[PDB]
Amino acid sequence: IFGYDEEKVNRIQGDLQTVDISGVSQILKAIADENRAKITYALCQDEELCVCDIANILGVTIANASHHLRTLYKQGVVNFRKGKLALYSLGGEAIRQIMMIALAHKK
Amino acid sequence: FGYDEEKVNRIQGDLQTVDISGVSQILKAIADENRAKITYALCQDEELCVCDIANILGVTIANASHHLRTLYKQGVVNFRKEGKLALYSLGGEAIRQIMMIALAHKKE
Ligand code: NA
Ligand code: NA
Ligand code: NA
Ligand code: NA
Repeated sequence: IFGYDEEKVNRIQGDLQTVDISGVSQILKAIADENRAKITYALCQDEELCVCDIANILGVTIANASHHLRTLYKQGVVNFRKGKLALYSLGGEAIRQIMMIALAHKK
Repeated sequence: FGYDEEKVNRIQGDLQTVDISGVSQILKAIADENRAKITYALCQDEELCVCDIANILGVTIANASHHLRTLYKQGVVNFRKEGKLALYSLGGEAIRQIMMIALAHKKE
C-alpha cells in the first residue's frame, strides 16, 4: 500500500456504514439546544408536562414551546398523548440515560 | 393567579442546580456529523491519530484537526503526543454511552 494504516481505516469505515450516524447527529442536535435540553431535563424529573408548563418553565411564548416540542417529537426525544390537551413525556428510558450520563460527565 | 406556578417554580429550581448549559455544550460538540463520526470511530479503537481520522473521514488533515480541536475543547476526546504523532482516544466512558444509547434509540 501507498497509503496510511489502510486496514484499520477500511475496517472503521465498514463499521461506520453499519450504524445511522446521520440519525444520531439529528437526535443529539434536537437535545443539544439550550431550551430543548431544559425541556428534556424537566421531563426527567416529572412524568408529564403540558405545553404551557413548558412555555412557563422556560419563560418563552407557547409558539416557541410548541416549536421546540415538535422538534423533540420527530426525533423521539418526547412522547405525547391527547382530553383536548397534549401531555408530554420522555420518549424512552434511553433519553433519561443520555441526559443523566451527560450531567454526571461534566462533573 | 398565573399558571401552574408552584410546579413551574419547583422545576425552575431543579433546573438551576444542574449544569444544563454544559450538557448542551457537550451534545453540540458531539452532534455534528463529522465529529459524531470521529466520536464513534474512537468507540471502536482505543486510540487513533489525526491521520487515521482524516483518512477514515476522507478529509484533509487540516479539516480533521479542526474537528478534533473542537472535540477536545469540550472534553469529548483526550490525546497523548508521541513525538509529532498526536494520538486521540475518547474522553471518558460516558462519551461511549451517549453515542451508543443514541444510536440504539434511533434503532426504534
Ligand atoms: Na412565563
Ligand atoms: Na431550531
Ligand atoms: Na468543526
Ligand atoms: Na467517564
